[PDB]
Amino acid sequence: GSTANKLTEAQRRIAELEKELQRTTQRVDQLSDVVQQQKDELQAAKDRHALEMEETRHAYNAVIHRKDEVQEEALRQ
Amino acid sequence: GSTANKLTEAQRRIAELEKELQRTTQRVDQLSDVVQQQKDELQAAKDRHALEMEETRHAYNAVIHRKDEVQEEALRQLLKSRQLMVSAARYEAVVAAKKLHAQEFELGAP
Repeated sequence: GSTANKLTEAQRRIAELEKELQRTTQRVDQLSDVVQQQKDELQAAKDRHALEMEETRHAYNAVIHRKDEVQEEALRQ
Repeated sequence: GSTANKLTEAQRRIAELEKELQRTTQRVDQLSDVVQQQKDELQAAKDRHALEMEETRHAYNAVIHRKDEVQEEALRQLLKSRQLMVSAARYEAVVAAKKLHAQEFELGAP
């Protein structure tokens, strides 16, 4: 085949490869976005659990303190 | 000439693109693997958090309940002890007031 014909075919293949590289690169960035969203969600869940655990511990400690005080006042009286 | 040179240039550009596509398609796969692992991780974490929260609440609650039980029984025993001291003092006061009044009355007999 002629050199010119080969060039036309090479130019077609370039255009085809560019399209496919664009498509695949677009998917990389979409997946990178999912990865970060998942990381944010995992931290958010950990933060929510820690907050619930801490609210519950403060409540327990307050109740123990309160019941000690009441008992103390009962025994002083 | 020019035609041949442009073909050589195009062949190089094809080789560059093919290698970039290979790398990009590998990155997609690496990211796809991360996405699935993070899904599994998220669920595992939610399950651990829920179990930990439930066990923690039950432990606090069992300790609070035992504290109420032990404290209330401490008062109940103290209050029973007081009721006994008082029922005995009250009986000892009738007994002594009766004895005193009988002695005073009797001393006055002929």
